[PDB]
Amino acid sequence: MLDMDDLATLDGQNWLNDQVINMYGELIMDAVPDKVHFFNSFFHRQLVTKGYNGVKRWTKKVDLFKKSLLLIPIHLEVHWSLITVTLSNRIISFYDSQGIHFKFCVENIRKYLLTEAREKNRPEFLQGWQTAVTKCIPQQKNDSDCGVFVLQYCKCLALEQPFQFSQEDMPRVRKRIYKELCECRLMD
Amino acid sequence: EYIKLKVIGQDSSEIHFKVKMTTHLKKLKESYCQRQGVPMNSLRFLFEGQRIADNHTPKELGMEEEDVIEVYQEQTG
Repeated sequence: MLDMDDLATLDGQNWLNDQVINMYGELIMDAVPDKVHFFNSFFHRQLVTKGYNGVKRWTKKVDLFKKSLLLIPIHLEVHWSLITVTLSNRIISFYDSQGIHFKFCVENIRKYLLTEAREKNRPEFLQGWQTAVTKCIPQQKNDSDCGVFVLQYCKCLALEQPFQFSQEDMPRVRKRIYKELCECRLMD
Repeated sequence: EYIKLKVIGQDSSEIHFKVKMTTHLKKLKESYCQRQGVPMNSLRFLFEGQRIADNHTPKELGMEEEDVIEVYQEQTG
C-alpha cells in the first residue's frame, strides 16, 4: 500500500517515486487486465543487471502474447521514461522527454521479447519487431514532471483515449492521480 | 518448520535468512533493513516480481528452500 510519504511525491513539483508509479500501473492493469500488462518499475533494472534469467519467473502467470499492450516504466536513475509494446503491429516504442537512452532501452526489450517468445513457444513473435521513438506526446517544460507524463501516457494508451494534455494541465493531473491512488479508483 | 531464504540486492549481495514458514515476512524486512542500515520504507521486497506484503508468509507465497527474494531501493525521477 501507499503511505502519505508516497503520495507526498505528487505535491507541488516533487519528483514522483516508484510507489506512485507502480500502484498507478496496477490500477490501470486492473481496469483492462485482458488487454494490458504493466511491468513494475523494477523489471527493466532486473533485466539489465541479471538478464532474462533474472526476470523469467516474473511472467509466471502471464501470457504476454495474448495481451494488446505492454507498459514498461523505465527508471533512468534521476528520470522516468516509458517503453510501450503493441503486439498487433509489433512495435517497441520509447517515450523520454529528451529522447535520451533510446537505443539501449528498445534493444533490451526487443531482446527480452524474442527470448520470451522462444521459451514460451510463441515463434510467431520471433519476426517483425520494429522500434520507434514516440513522437507527439506534448513537450515537458520543467525539470520535475517526467513521472507525470509517463503515467498520463500509460492511462491514455491502456484506456484508448487521446493524449489531450500538455504542460499547463500537469498540476491538475497530479491532483487527479493523487485522488485516484487515495480512492484506489481510476476515474474516467 | 524453518525455511532458508536468500535476500539479494542489486549489487548481488546476499543475506541468508532461516525463518519459520508460518511467520510474517515483515520480521525479515525489518532485519534486512537494519542489516543494511537503511529505513525499511525505502526498500521493496519482491518474490518472482510480486511485491511482498508485511503480512505474507513463505508458506502463502509458495516459497521453497533456498528461494530468492529480490530487494530494490526507492526510485525517484
